[PDB]
Amino acid sequence: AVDTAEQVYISSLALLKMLKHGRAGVPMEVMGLMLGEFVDDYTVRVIDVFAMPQSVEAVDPVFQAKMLDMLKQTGRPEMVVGWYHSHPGFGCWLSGVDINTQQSFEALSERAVAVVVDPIQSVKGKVVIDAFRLINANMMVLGHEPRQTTSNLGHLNKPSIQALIHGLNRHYYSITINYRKNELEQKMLLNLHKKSWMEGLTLQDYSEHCKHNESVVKEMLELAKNYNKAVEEEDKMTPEQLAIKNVGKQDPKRHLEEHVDVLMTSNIVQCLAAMLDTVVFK
Amino acid sequence: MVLESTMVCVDNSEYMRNGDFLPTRLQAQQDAVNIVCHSKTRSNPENNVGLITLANDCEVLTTLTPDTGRILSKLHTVQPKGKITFCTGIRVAHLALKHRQGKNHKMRIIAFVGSPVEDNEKDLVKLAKRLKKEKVNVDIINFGEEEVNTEKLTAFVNTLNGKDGTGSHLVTVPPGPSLADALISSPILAG
Amino acid sequence: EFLHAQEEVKRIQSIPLVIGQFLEAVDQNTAIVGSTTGSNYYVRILSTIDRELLKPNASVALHKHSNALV
Amino acid sequence: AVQKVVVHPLVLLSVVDHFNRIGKVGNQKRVVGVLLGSWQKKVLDVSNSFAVPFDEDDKDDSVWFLDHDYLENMYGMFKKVNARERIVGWYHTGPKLHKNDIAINELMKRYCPNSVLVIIDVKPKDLGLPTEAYISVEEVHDDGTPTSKTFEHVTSEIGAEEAEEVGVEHLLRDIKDTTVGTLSQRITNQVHGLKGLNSKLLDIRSYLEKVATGKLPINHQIIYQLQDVFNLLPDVSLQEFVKAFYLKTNDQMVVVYLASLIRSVVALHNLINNKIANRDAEKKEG
Amino acid sequence: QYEKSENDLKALQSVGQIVGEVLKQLTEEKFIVKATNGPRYVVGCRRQLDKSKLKPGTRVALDMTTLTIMRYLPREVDPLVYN
Ligand SMILES: [Zn+2]
Repeated sequence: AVDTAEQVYISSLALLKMLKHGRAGVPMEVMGLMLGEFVDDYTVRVIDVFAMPQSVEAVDPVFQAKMLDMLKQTGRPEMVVGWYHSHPGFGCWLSGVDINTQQSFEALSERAVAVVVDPIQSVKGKVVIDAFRLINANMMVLGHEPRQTTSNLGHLNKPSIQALIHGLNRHYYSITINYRKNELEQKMLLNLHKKSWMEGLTLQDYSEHCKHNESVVKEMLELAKNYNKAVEEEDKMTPEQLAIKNVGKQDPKRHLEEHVDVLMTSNIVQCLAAMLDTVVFK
Repeated sequence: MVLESTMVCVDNSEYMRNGDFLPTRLQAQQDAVNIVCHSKTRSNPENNVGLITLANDCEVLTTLTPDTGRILSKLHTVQPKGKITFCTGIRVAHLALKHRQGKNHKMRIIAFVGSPVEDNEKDLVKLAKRLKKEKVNVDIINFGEEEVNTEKLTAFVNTLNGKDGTGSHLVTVPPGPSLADALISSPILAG
Repeated sequence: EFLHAQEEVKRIQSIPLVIGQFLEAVDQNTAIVGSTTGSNYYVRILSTIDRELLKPNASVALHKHSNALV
Repeated sequence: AVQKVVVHPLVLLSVVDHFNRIGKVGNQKRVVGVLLGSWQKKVLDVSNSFAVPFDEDDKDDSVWFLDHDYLENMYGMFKKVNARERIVGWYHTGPKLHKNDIAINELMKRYCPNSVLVIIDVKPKDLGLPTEAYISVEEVHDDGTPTSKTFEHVTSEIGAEEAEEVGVEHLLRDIKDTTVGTLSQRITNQVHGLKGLNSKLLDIRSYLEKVATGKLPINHQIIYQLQDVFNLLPDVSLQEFVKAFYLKTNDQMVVVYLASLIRSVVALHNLINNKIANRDAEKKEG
Repeated sequence: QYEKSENDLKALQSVGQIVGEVLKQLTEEKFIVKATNGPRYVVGCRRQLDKSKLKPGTRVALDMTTLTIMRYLPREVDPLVYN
């Protein structure tokens, strides 16, 4: 018996169920169960996620047994592997009671996993997901992980400061997480932002189109007005004092490319679709 | 104490609307439901009861469940109107019991048939061997005019438990509200 | 990759920042702001902000911990 | 009327997982679950969904089972956990909807005012928009149909939310994507559009040759309605329509001309800018 | 008496809140508020505060730690008046 370089296998539904639950209960720690499968001594796999009511102490486990039952009879039976909750705008660190449920859980199952989530620090590009694993204190001097591979040591990331200020190595150990993707969900997830041929065959309008070009050309004239004075101006001031006196209201040479780009991309497609609609049709 | 799942096929067809039984076939088959639900109740609370009709759109009024009070609530205002339908009754009772959460329970079925059926013996042999695959021993207690001496039903049963199976059985429908405790005096555990 | 870079910077705000006021800038990407917390500070700025939004002490936001013009 | 619906990306995955659940049978086991949505407007919103046990034989498609008990308990749990959510309809993983599919809606029209169906496609070989939904009506016909009952196509779309866009689009990093690709998404658009046109034409001609000869019903269903489709067919090249093009196309050509005009000069500035710094730093370097 | 003890048990874990006013609604979830004792902040409601009722000048209750709007309340109580 010894630790390893463990891996956290996920379920794509699990992530969304996380973020929607925590976001909906954003002003407080929202709790829930992590349901999955113990694939081996090395890696874990979560496939199902769900939560319960909380007014953090969960109420009647009669929801528990009936929930897992009806989840077994429809679909199949599975195994509870861990759990999760939120640290809204927090250091995604196991709170004092959060660790207090951990001696409760690891005593039940060995590889009981805590799951920290914050729907606050997560930007649309990247989410701040987290999960931890309690460690004993009796072995505070004795080694805890054999470290037989670089992956969970010098191959992952670097512990953050706001959670290292709480445990960072102590009272628990971090764990790596990845994403397994079925090809079935993968293909449909690939395509969810395309439209039908109607969109690709629309001709927006030439009254508001020509009205629009008539718009942008107008102020673009003024942008050229400013651009003449600015470019010819050229105080011999060194290439950085210009970069300190340009903060303000100064903006030639910037809008000029922009309006040209937009006026390009409009007129181009606007002509092209009209072309196709006549070549192809009749 | 045995594990099973009772599936009853009540008859709300038109031909149940008569008095070959003393009060009415509705009260007769209803009371037989009273004795079957108490029977399985006293046998094993783990066992579960589900009912089905034989009307145009044969209905699962109660999903297979150990409680019987719901079935008793369903028995009232049963509205025995329509036409007796058999081959789709054993079918809807057939594909239903594969939706069971508990699989140790043996798929059992009892049917209350009290209207003239129009089935075929090749149909009862196909359905019979189909009931050989899952071994759904069904004991039907007929309540009213069913067929010529319950023909195509002892053939259905024997073609169900062929080669000395004797698990399914066929009752009779000529005198009245047979005390099913007397009908299953010896076959009290398995009719 | 650069466009992926701009979006990932966005996590810094997350809303609860502070309401302060821009005061002045010393040089490129570093300025001074007097917060509504009564005190005044010397801070850096994000490269995302357009430099045309300055002048006459604009209403600005700042990080709680860092206290940077975001 | 509902006239359109907004389905979120959670569902269309919370169905795929369950098709995966009983997906071991392989041959055929139609996945049916409960659809959950919002009484938003005439337009309707769809947020949640869950499953329910369902089986059906091969012949005589009248033998199918939806556990009303399981539906009652599990939706009781989903109401206890979310009163904001509520039942709106249902779905099935059928690539093409079946003749049996009307009896299901007709069954559970008692829970929802109209339990709208939802057809999803696990394998949308078509690269268009999958997972379209219908809502049944009655269209009793001159023929003498006692109840001409058939579903109705209703436009739908994919929902969106701040958090779910976050988590999903962070998951989209596994593949490359040019969503900011200037004047590229358009070209892709007309490509996939014309592809849909050709697919539809090949389909309608497949049907049309079949009905034309040998064996197919020759009903008055479409046969002249699609003729009226031929009725429009604008005769592009004619007298004054030329004045439609040449009086505007050159207009947009003028704007494009000016844009290139300034773009060239702007590009020309950097030549002086760097040709100054190069040699001026060189001569001072030496 | 055991019932009273349970009452205090439940009463133990209730933390107060900050009192402030709503300056202006920046967006659907971005709000500009000011503490009564000084500076201002940018906050958000929870999900179901009925944000239509929030207007410039109203008074609201904020979370101490998360610092978000919870339970917008009526006008204030001016202790030179109740006496
Ligand atoms: Zn916590």
